[PDB]
Amino acid sequence: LHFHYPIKGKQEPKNSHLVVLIEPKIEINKVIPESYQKEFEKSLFLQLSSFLERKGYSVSQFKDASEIPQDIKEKALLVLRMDGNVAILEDIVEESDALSEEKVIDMSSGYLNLNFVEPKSEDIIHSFGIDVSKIKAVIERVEHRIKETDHDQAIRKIMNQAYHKVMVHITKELSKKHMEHYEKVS
Amino acid sequence: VELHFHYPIKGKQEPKNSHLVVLIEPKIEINKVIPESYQKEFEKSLFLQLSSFLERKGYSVSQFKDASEIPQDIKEKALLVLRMDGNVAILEDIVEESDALSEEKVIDMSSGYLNLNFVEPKSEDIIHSFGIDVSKIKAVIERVKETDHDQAIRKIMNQAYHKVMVHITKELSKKHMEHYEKVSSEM
Repeated sequence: LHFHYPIKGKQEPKNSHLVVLIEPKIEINKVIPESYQKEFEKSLFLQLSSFLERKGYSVSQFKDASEIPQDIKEKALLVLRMDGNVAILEDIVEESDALSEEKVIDMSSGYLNLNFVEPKSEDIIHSFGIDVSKIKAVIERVEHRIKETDHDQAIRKIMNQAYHKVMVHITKELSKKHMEHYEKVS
Repeated sequence: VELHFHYPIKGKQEPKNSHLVVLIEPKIEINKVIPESYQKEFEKSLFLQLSSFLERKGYSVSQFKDASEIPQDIKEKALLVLRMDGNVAILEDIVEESDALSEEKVIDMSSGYLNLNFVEPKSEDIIHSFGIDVSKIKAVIERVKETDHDQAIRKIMNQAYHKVMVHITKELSKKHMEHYEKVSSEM
């Protein structure tokens, strides 16, 4: 399990804009172990915090849009809420052709949405989606049939790629150019 | 809008072609936003309709709820075991900013994916997998104020049910099954 994406920005200086970061709510389907869901949500929660601190923002963590005191509301630039799901489907066959061997795979479906919310009216001003589907892991190949991994290990291969891609897409959307534009439109 | 898990199987009944297919009850997971009864009724409709489609196409159809309930007598005689797994999830409260032509709108939107497995009955070997992507189905809930969530869920699910039945019915054509029959013959 590698729910870590390294952050390579420089330490930017305090820009005095404060962002509210809500714990992401990512549903999973039954074949994914519960501990992975919490690992995944806990990693995105802290890693986006670091990343936002690293870019000059200060961060109020909450775990629900309920908590949020009218205090923090009156001050914060925006709230960042992530919701969605990841599911894993098992035992899909891809048949052989001239170049490729026949394979049994696991494969994801699912989607993650990140809302940009104004703290007072609670209006969503913008939504950014990451598609996390069609990430594949090979469990058997036919060369003699050969087992490559067990199921749990496919689940893991797939969650890591998914985590990664999410963190890559999100960190890229939250650039300075985008954020400063956000501020002005508001 | 009311639930509508029914696709009209239009077509002449076909001379009984003598092949038997085993149909297993579809396993379709759902996310928290969708009532369990919708899942059940979505799984039940696909099951009966696929039996009706098959029969109307000349096959004998044997129904079971799990592959383990298939008796040897059946395994020995069946052409094919069809076996559907997947999920459908609905995401709520996605905004689509306005532009020159369209008002700003808030929507609900699906994700998920269905997989139909084609299985050789004796060995239990999967021979072929056919997928239907059911993601990116949208319902508008608010314009800058159309509906609420449960009504949008109903619409999205109907559109997903329609898409599954159309893709599978076209996948399980006479040309494809005869081809599949020939392919096992050699195998």
